Amino acid sequence: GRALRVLVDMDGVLADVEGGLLRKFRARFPDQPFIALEDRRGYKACEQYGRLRPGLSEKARSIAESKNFFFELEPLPGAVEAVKEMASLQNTDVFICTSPHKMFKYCPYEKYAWVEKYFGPDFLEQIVLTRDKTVVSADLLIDDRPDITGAEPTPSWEHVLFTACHNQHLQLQPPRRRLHSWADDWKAILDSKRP
Amino acid sequence: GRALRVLVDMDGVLADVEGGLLRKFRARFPDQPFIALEDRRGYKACEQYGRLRPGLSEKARSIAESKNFFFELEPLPGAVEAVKEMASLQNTDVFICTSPHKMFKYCPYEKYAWVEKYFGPDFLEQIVLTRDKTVVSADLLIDDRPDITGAEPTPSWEHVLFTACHNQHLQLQPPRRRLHSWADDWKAILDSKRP
Repeated sequence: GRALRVLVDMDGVLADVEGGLLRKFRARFPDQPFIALEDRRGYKACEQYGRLRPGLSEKARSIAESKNFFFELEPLPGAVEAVKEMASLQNTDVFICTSPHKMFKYCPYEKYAWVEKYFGPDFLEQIVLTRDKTVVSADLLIDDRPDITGAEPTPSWEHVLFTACHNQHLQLQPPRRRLHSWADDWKAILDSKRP
Repeated sequence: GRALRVLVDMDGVLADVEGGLLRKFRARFPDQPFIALEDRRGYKACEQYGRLRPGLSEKARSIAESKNFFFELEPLPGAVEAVKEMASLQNTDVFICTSPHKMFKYCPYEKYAWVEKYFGPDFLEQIVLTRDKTVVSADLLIDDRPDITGAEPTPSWEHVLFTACHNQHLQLQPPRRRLHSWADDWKAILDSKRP
C-alpha cells in the first residue's frame, strides 16, 4: 500500500539551534546582553536580538553563519531515537526537509554532515533542502515554525508544530496540532493520517 | 489564477557538467584515455569511465568532487537568457530542482553560488536540493535524465528530457517529449500545460 510520507525539519526539532545560538553568542560576546530561551518569541532570533540592542541582530547572525555552527549543534532529547524508529515503521517514508536559510557557505554542507553523523550515510538520500516546503508533497510536516510560507496556498501535508522556546507561548486553535516533544505520542499523530 | 510551476534541473540543462568534467579530466590526467562527449552514453559518467579503464571511474569522480568543479561550470548556450525570460512570464513560477549527488562538501554551496552568479541573489530562494524529484509537486520537470527515480511512482509533473550528449541517442516514444536545446520552442511546451 501507499506509504505515509512524513517531512521533518531538522532545525529546532532534531538539532538544538536555539541552545547552540545562545551558548556560542554568550561565549563570543560575553559583555553583551542576550536572550534567555524562556524570553525567545518568534522564529526570527536575529530580529529579536536587534530589538534587544541595535547591532545584536548582526552579531547573532554572524554566530549562525560561522563555520561549525550547524555541525556542532546538539541533538534534541529523544530526537535521533524517535526518527530512527519512525523511519523503521512499515508504510512510513521519512524525509528531512529543511532550509539552507540565506547562509550557503557552511550551512548546507554541515546539515548533510550532521545528519550523516547521527543517522548514517543512507539517510542523506532523504534530505530535501528548500526555502519553500509547500512545494513538497507529503502527508505530514513536523517543524518548529507556526506559520506556513511558500508558493502553494494549501499544502498537501498537515502541519504539526513542534514545541520550541520561541513558539511555546502560542495557544493553537483546533484542529491545529502540537507535538510537545519527542516523548509525546508522535505515533498517534502519524496513525491519524493513515487509512 | 494558479501559476504554472516548472522545475528545471541545473545539471546538463543550465550548467555544462559534461564539458567541465571532460575538460578538467584531460588537464589533470593528460596521459589517460577519456570519453569524447559524442561517445557518452547514460547519465552515469563515472561508470562509463570505469568501463573504459579500471580506476577511471574513481578519477572522474575525483574531478567532480574537487573544489570549484561546480562553481566554474560554464552556462549552456541560451540557458541563462531562457530561464530568466521563463521566470518573468506571467502565471509561471520557476524552481531550480537539482541534486547534491553524494558530494556534500563543495557541491551544494557551489550550486548556490553558481545560481547567484548567473541569476542573482533573489533566485536562490527558488532552489530545491533533493535526490528525489518525485516528491516535489509541479506541472513540468525539465532535466537531462531519461529515467524517473524516487518515492512517488507517478509524479505530478510531466517529465521533459533536455538533450545532452549522454541521452541524445535515445529515440523517445510519444507522448514522451524532448527539448532539443534552449533555442528550441520551450514556450510551446509550457503553453501546452496551461489551462
